[PDB]
Amino acid sequence: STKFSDNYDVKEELGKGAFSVVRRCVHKTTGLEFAAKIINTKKLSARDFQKLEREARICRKLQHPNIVRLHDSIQEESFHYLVFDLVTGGELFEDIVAREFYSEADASHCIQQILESIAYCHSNGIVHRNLKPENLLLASKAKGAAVKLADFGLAIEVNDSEAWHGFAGTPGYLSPEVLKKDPYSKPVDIWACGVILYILLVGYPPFWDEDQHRLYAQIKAGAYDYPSPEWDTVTPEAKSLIDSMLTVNPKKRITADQALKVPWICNRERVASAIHRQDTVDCL
Amino acid sequence: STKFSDNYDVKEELGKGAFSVVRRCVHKTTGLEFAAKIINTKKLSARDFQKLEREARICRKLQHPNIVRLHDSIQEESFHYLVFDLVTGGELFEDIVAREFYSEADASHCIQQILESIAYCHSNGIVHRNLKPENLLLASKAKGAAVKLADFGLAIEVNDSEAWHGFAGTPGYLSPEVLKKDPYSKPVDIWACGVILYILLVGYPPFWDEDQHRLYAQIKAGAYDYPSPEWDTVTPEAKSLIDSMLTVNPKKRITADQALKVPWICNRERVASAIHRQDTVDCL
Ligand SMILES: [Mg+2]
Ligand SMILES: [Mg+2]
Repeated sequence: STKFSDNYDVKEELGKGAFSVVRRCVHKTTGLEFAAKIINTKKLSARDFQKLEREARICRKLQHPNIVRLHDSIQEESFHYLVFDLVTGGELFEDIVAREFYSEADASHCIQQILESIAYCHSNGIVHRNLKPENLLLASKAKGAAVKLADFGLAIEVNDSEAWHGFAGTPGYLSPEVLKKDPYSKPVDIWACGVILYILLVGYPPFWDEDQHRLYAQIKAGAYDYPSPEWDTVTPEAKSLIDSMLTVNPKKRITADQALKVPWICNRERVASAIHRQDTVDCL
Repeated sequence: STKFSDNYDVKEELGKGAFSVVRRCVHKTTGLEFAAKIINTKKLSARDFQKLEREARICRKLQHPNIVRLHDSIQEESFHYLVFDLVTGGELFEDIVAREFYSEADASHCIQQILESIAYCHSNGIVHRNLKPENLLLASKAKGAAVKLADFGLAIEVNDSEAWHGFAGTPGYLSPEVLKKDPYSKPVDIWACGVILYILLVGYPPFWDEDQHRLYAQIKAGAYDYPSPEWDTVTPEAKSLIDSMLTVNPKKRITADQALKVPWICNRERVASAIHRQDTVDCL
């Protein structure tokens, strides 16, 4: 109602879009920090509003450390306030660009988190449909910070069967079944995970062509390779996992639950994560 | 029947030949654009008609982004209408002339597409027999536009063996086996690909003589070289690939499938094709 200005202190602007700005805020009585997406609702089109309602509704259900969580959704006179987790680490996209590419150890940890977020969504009947590095946010700048899934604006709710949910997504990450206009479901997100994993390891995507007819033909055929020298020193296990995700027939494609059990993901190299002294916590 | 004028709006003339004109057209109910080759069929000779039937039949089977595709073939009273992909980028011939020659990076991308079109034809039992820059069309003027194979007027359907299919093709691109009048097959097109690749890199052909007896002797012997200074700075990999294609014995000549796996073709220099932000598509 006026439940936002009464309850939160607004701080500095974090970002802006069409019809909205995101500002950091602090809840007054508890001191917890959040990011408030502040939307001018009198200037939203009927479709824009439909998309906001769907995204808030889907987002409110999803509570996992690797999802940017929605904590409150508040309608004031002319503005709507969506109070999300605060993330300060920037997009995974920007981090890949800055680092050029990830070691196998880092890529494995990164895609593990991405797959855990996707497994959690799928177990709750949500298919994201637009997974890409721009939609994955690092919780903070500290190494090991959670990678968190964002932007559920294209997400759909699914049951246990495939359906034609429409042509939507981002071209370099689109799955063959969406490009063929076949009914589809959860596996579309695993194909995008495969694209991301390939990008993590070498810093460029498996499917790239300035002619979109060629690009979509290549995706539909599952036509990609592992060029020298950059792939030369990458393990067969990493490539095999990518192949399992970039499997053209979605019925034969690995699921997120299955991928999380693959040795390359869960065979723990633990010299730098052996036992360590830990401080006591005492909140009594 | 009258299925063309009822279904398409004809626009401006794109080109003309003997017995035909090509005009851009727009399909009325979908709005898609095409190039219609409009042929006066009452003025075609029996052989001309045989060639039209063969070319339409072969062309209708071939669906690949790097082939100028035939979408419909419609007989009206006195005119036949072949509704093809619209290409606005002109012949590869004209683009080579305008640019003089291609960088190794550009030549590699260009011949990759040409080889992909040829590999697709060969896998479908079609040998083009007349591959040359005049028969390769750029889909549009934008850089990276698909290079598309055209003019299947001399194409043949082959099984897994060699046969004598006759003496036909274009002199500077003819293979040694056709000039020797040996049985031949798919490899003839790879020899022409080699001629084209040499032309792409330096802007002139490997075999040129105003005396045709000399020209054909030189081709049959595989007699060409890499003159200074223009070849001086071209990599050994580019030359080795050309040598593999310009291999006189067709049984030892590289195939299109094999050439597409050569590092010079698929070792991706990807600084300018690393990850990039991509827009969402939403057609819902
Ligand atoms: Mg985004
Ligand atoms: Mg021609």
